[PDB]
Amino acid sequence: MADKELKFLVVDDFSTMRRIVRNLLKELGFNNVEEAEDGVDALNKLQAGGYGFVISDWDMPNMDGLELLKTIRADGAMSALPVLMVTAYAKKENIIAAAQAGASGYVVKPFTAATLEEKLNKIFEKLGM
Ligand SMILES: [Mn+2]
Repeated sequence: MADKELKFLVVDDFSTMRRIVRNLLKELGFNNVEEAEDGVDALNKLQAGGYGFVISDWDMPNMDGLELLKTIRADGAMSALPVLMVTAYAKKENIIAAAQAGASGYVVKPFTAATLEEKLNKIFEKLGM
């Protein structure tokens, strides 16, 4: 995947968390990044079009990560959009629920740039990108 201009949507209800992920993406060479504060805000941005990757926190108010993921997967236009779920604590049940709903990957924060880069690269490879 050589498109460093792949457009990311970073979804988290904590501004600091969104800024962390944006800064790690910047470090890796991904500068085309937008932010959303919950699942509905995210869906509104996604319908504007152009997005290539979603990094979403699991626990958000109003519409959480799992529901956002399900909505994306049920959307004809965005059904195959890569979605990487972020959580503070890995739980078997959550990982399985996310997988059943079509998550592309799942990562525990806090994470480093190297860790994020590995998650991304493994998803690109899994998806044939
Ligand atoms: Mn949260």
